[PDB]
Amino acid sequence: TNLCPFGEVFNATRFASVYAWNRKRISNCVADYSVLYNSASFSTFKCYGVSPTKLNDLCFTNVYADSFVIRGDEVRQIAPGQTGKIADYNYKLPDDFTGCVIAWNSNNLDSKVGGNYNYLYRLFRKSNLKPFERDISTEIYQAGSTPCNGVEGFNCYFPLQSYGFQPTNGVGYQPYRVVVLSFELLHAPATVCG
Amino acid sequence: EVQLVETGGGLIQPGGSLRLSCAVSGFTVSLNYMSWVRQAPGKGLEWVSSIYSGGSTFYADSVKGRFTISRDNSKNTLYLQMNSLRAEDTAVYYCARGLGFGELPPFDFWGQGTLVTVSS
Repeated sequence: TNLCPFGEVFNATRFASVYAWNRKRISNCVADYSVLYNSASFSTFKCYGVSPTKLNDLCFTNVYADSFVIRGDEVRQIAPGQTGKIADYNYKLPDDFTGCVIAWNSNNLDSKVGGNYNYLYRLFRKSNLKPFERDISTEIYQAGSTPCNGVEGFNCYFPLQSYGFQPTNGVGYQPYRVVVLSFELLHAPATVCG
Repeated sequence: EVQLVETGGGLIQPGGSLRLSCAVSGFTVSLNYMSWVRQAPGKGLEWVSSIYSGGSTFYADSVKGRFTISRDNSKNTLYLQMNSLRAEDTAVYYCARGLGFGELPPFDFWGQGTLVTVSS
């Protein structure tokens, strides 16, 4: 009884870029995790911390929904203690990650003809991002000694680049809409289970 | 201008070790995208390893673990401490800077080349 709908995230119309990922704070409602487990419409389903089947008997305080789309070959880079391009420059996971990440192929609704320019991913940064960090920045990157702000050329690099997603792409170069659920535990009581 | 220094060729044996160096001008080794590539007779422009600007490193299949990547921030130069090699490492290794990505990252620069002589 008294369900709250979660279809505005998994069945959402449109996502955002990886460096502009959204967060959806969820509390004081009812989860239906067995349905999304038995959906069997996702190519990747790794649920860290707990067993994916018998997790339904335990519920936590808060769940934050994070949504982004990546290429089909960096799907292994979303993991605790894992390096890579987007792992170290777009989305960093904590080492003691107990969350739950879901990924599936999404070329047939987002990869139109000629590629889509609506998604941007960060290339250059001084160091690796901290775990659970967002960078909402359009700053041109400085890759040398001369200042790089309002100027282009050598070492004045734009850190954000688009994605080329043609319908004739191979299995390793397809847009995968990736959603991850972060589980929170604190002195506040658990709220979301049923 | 960007200059490149490839030195470290010499009489080497498999299982042993030596040291390799790459020197650059303009940008800095600890902040740009560098990638190691090699050329051998009977072999193409074979990618070796790469270092990321955030501190992470990545190698190929046959060179991971044995080799290590090294760099000095203030010296603006890069190092390859070749350790515990094999006989099949006879090649010419080139230092380069990867711009983007692909099968190999696009290198706007090529090293001057040093030929590894694994011979006893």
